[PDB]
Amino acid sequence: PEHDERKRLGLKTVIILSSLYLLSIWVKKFKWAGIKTRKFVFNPPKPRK
Amino acid sequence: AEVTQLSNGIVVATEHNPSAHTASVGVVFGSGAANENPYNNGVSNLWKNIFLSKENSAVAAKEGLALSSNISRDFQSYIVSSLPGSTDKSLDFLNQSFIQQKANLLSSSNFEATKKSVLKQVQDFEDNDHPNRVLEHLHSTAFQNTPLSLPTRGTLESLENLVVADLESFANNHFLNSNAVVVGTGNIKHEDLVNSIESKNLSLQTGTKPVLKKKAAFLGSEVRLRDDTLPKAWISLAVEGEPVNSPNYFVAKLAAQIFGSYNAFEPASRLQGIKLLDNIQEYQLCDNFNHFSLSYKDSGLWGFSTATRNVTMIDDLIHFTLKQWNRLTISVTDTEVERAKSLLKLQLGQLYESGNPVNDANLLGAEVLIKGSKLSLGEAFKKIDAITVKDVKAWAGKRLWDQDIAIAGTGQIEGLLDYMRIRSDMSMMRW
Repeated sequence: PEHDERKRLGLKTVIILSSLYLLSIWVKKFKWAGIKTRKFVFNPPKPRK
Repeated sequence: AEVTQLSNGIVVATEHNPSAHTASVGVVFGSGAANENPYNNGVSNLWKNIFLSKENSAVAAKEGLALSSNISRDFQSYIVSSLPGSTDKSLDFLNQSFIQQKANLLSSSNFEATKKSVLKQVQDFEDNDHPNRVLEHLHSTAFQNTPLSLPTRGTLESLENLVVADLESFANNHFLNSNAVVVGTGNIKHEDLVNSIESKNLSLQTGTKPVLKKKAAFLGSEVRLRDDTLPKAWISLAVEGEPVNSPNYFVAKLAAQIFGSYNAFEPASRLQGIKLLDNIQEYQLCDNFNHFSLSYKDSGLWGFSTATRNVTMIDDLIHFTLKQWNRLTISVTDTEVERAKSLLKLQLGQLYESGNPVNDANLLGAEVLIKGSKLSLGEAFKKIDAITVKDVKAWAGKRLWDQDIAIAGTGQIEGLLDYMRIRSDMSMMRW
């Protein structure tokens, strides 16, 4: 019996949830942006310790 | 009585002191270690160190002269100090060194004994002077790929790649008259120097301007020199500050003044009326800190600098501090501001009113270059005091709150956290 509502609500659930997914992704690369583009360099050091 | 300023081609500036036992003369070139380039770095500190090589400094040692030199970022100075009466003994020895002589100091036995000592010089600094080392790299990353970045004393790299043909390449471009100012400090008159200056003829490369580069800029960034073999941890942090001759030049120096400067050892320091201090002291989060608002012609650096033997708890150290900085925008006590205005003045004094002529030179030379004249203490104070709280709450509101920072450091900084933490503490959660 629930049928027509069930897809109705289903509609809403997905549209919102999809958007969150894509929105969440974006956000993630932002907060990671410093670590992703983070870049090291090596310079061996004079032997005395 | 109000500092003298007159130009006959050579802009001649002086500042009299009737209670000075000595005086000093010299030049200030309005182009410093930030008018250099990536691979000629340290050329300006190389020039300083031939100028004090035993050769030229033994000359002026029979004469009774002492020479002073320093390089900054926007500027560059060459000062000589002696008794006030031997005031021609200064001007002549200056004249010899900068228009007469050229290759007498530029020997292949001189220059390969100076460069083989400005190399040991910049190899004790980056080796054992971490607080400035950290402080220097802070510029390198905040002002990356831009004028201010180049360390004043120059990279050991671009400092073994430089011959005399390079000392000159910078000299003949940026050692001009239209980029210099002659200074008279201590115990001499304006009519003693500008007389003894128009006494001498000649003109070096007249009409010539020194050249320009892409104006400096700022970008939120880090650079970390971890070294777990060094007993402490040194960190310096900041935002895009305020330039010399910026509307908030003083507003910003007042802010620095509030949180100020700590030394966990001097019991005097432990009692300062600084709010932040309430936190830091509980567990002894650090050994010392200090703030600043470094101002340069094109851009500035408001932040602070700390050393600490406390490695597990650095993460709070940076936290308590950057949170305090938030108050400056949202909740600074007026009665804090007064203690600032008050203390700024005392500091700004011992800066400007020290009984040492050499300082009053660079101060004068740099300022009378950038804005033309100097600004009097009464002028400064008249500004400092005008400053309301709203002064400080709108300056932090643009400059401090939620803006990119610029961290750098070395020693045991594994505990020093990451960039999305630190940077995030620039704000506080609101409804």
